[PDB]
Amino acid sequence: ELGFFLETGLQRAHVLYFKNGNLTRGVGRFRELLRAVETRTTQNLRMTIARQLAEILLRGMCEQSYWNPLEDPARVYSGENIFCPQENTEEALLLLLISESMANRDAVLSRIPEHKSDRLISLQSASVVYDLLTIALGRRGQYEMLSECLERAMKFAFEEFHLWYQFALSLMAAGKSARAVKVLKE
Amino acid sequence: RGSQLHKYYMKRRTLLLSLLATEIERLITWYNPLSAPELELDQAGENSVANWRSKYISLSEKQWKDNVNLAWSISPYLAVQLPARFKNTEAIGNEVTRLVRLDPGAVSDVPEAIKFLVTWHTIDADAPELSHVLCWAPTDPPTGLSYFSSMYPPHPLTAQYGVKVLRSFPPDAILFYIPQIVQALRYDKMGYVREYILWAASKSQLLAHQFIWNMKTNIYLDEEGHQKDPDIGDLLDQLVEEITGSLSGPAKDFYQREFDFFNKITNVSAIIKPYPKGDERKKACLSALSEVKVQPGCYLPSNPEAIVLDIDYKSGTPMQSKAPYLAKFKVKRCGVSELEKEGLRCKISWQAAIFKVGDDCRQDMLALQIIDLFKNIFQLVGLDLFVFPYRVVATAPGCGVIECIPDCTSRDQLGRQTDFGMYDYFTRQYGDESTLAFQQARYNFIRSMAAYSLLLFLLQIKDRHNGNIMLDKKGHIIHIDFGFMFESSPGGNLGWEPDIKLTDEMVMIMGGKMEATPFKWFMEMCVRGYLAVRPYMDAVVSLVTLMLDTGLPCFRGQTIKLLKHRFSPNMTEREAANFIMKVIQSCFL
Repeated sequence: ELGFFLETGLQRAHVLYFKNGNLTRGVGRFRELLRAVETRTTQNLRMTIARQLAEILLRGMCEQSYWNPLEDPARVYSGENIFCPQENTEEALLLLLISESMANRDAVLSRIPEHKSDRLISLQSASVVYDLLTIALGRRGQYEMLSECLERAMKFAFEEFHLWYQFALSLMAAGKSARAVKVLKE
Repeated sequence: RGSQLHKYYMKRRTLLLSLLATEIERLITWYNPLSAPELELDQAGENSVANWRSKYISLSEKQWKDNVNLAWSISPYLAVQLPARFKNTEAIGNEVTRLVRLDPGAVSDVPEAIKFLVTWHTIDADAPELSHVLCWAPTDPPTGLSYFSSMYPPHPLTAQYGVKVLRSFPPDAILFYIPQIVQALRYDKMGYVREYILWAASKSQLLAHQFIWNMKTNIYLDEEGHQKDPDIGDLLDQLVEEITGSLSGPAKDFYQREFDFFNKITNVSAIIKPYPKGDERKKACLSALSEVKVQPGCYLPSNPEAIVLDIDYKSGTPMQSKAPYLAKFKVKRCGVSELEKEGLRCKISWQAAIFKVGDDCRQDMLALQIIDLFKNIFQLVGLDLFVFPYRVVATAPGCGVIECIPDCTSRDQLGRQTDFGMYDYFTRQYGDESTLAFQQARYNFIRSMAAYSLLLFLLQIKDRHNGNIMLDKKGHIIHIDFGFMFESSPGGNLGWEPDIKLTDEMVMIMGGKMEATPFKWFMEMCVRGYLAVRPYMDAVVSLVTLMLDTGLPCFRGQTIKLLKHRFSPNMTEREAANFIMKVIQSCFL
């Protein structure tokens, strides 16, 4: 139940690859990592790599610098009904959506009986993932689903200025007025 | 297209006619409680109204939801207020709930509209979406506290709203509802209530003293105390050890002085027990009282709005019984905020206090809270009902302090002295029935008796003998010793005792004949009071529900159903008047 040697010996490999600059090898390794069958015990690490991909796939290439994984620039999931990625925004939104959906169920519900560290870590992770989602989605001029996502995330915020302010700004930009005024007053 | 406008007017005409008929019926019912054949109005209008009511009361489930849709199309406020005008059909509530769920942003009036959205499901606990209650205006404290009981499953949004509504009131209001807050910790799977308690204790001062005094007693279960409850005993110990020590400076000195003075004045009862009955006990009690000195800044726990001035060193008088006694103090009344500010720097009457050791003092708190709520309702309505809510505070397991009403005069002592009816006593005291003083005394007696009888019927209080009723100098009658209520009944639930105690002497006080005018005044007063107190069922239900797990002997499981049934929530005003008149008349002879 203690993964101590595999994690370092596998992660520092692509860390050094990024340090040297072998971007193609690293992104191909990530692509073949994501193709593995999901494991319930590894979900947490999945989060990491997924978010890491969302960090690199938006700031390291352009449209003409994209290539299909079947060519150079046991059981594997396949089929024809699968959603083949087309553009960077498509797969980025898909990864962010699945990450948010899987992270909502893992929330600590702000237990706060006597300890605070776990809730702080959960809040930081939620904040960073929602910030990534809103920066990814706001560029296209699509606001209402952003308002919906902030409404979904509203569960965590109790005395946080950042989340309330973001939700109010998104609601006011969407078009609604009364709710925007009420959240502005709050 | 004339047909469109024609039907557009016809529907509104029909709805307006129905509403006017209902309002006129309610007003004429309120006019005279009894039938009163002498009083009469236009016959044709009454007949037409009755015919229209009969015509409209036969509507099926259909052609009535469309009425709700039309009312919503007119104005959402009218649709929300529609179920208040009672219609004996459950489709109205379902349609209103569906409409308000479809668009919750159209309404922001909290006292009625919140309950149509808060309970998406009563106990099912599903579908966590579209619930945004972080914008509704604050409501009454009982409504917020209802979310922490067993009525609703826990949910973060409801708890957050409850904390928010609880954190928008002056300290005295929170001081009124202290026991419910501490009892809410049992179902508090979360820690929001604990954080609110810590914040409130840090903010004010007297709230902390009330909190510690209440929580000291509740840790144990028995009267003497040898078995801590396995549920929240450890949590109570942790909270009490956490709250103390945090305070420092003048507040710490004030707390230490107050607690030391209370311990010094309390230990006398324990000290006096070994000495047997006799003058030796009385003189020892006097010496012990003389030993204690007066410390400036102290205040009586039962009366947190006064500052004690001095103690009388000759008023000690233990009573029969367990070693209780009676004490007399000279006190000054200042207030609450001024007292709070003056306690950190250093209209005068006398008060009497009774200290009881070894008996529970928790049911009386519920009884007096309900009495105070009824008094507030009656005062707001504008009627004339007299009730005296004497105060009492329990401080230690089995230990409590009870206020004494000024000029105490027990009925049992007067009966022993006279061995005759109270009518002769009143005639001797005031004179013949033709004088004005007798009339005023009779009016006050009727005022007190009507309210007390209504309360006694409503709360189902048993064991009311001649030794419990208290008579004042003016003529009002006051009840005491509310130990038995709801289900508890001395003698083995024989049940031959009537709901309302009416002897022959009290009847002949009112003239002795059912056709006498004072009896009619009493009847109409009771009917009006019962009709006025009805629309506040939910608050009392929540208050009595929140404390079901204290394990008091009175509770037996079926109290809630009977209490809700006794209010008759599916009844019209005239039927309610008929019911109350019938139940009152059935208890006579």
